[PDB]
Amino acid sequence: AGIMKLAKVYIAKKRKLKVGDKMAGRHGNKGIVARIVRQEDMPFLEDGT
Amino acid sequence: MALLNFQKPDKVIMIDSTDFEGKFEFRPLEPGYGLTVGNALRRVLLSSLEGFAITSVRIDGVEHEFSVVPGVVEDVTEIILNLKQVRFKRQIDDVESETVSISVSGKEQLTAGDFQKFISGYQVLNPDLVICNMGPKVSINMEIVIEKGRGYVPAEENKKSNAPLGSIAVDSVYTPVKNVKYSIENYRVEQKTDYEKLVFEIITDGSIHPKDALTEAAKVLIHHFMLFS
Repeated sequence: AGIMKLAKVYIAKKRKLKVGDKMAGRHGNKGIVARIVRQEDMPFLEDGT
Repeated sequence: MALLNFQKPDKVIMIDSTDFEGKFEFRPLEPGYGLTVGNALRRVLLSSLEGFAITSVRIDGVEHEFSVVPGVVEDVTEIILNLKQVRFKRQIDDVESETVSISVSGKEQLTAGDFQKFISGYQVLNPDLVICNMGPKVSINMEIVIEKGRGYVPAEENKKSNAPLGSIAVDSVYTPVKNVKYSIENYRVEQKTDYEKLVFEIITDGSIHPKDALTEAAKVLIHHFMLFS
């Protein structure tokens, strides 16, 4: 009552993972992404992966 | 002039190499130099090599990436994520950017090879990659833009202010190297068994040959180390 028109606008936000986002496992290991490290600097196995 | 007794290699030897995998050797090396050369080359290979990927996509009748094309099982988001996976190898020299208009109809599956009949300057290296499943009566008219870049450029940076309406920018993973693995084995030269032998295993996407990738990484390393003259 008292409203002649109802206007709605939906906005979709695609949010990538970034520093400060909260990640957690299924065992209570919550945490905050501190650094997005280049794949060249990240530890690699004997197979180069 | 004191560099007399440092045993330096003569060449780099290619054991086995395809357009996608290559195995290389580097010997003889002074102790500790194998790790230096291998790690520098691995970092430059996984970091700075150029490549080709898609920057913009426009599907007819689709205004935003959160919509659906009639008759297509996959939404526009999944189509975009699949389009991100297409790999290109340059066929015509000096071609840095190309606009491809794609019109596919009468098929039950849109594969990356269907883009090849419309692409002139680039070659699709994985034509078996499925973009989307459609009905036999679905006509798909899409426009993709292929550009040259390095590393990773997010879709936010790829957004052009003069792009036509309905153009959807996409994330671009330009890197051509999938994996670099190196090993260091001892090598015996005459009486000394302490010399080192370097083994290189490079997996590429096919856009750049492993030997060419090694050469370009070495070129970057030389360009960086000349500045200390």
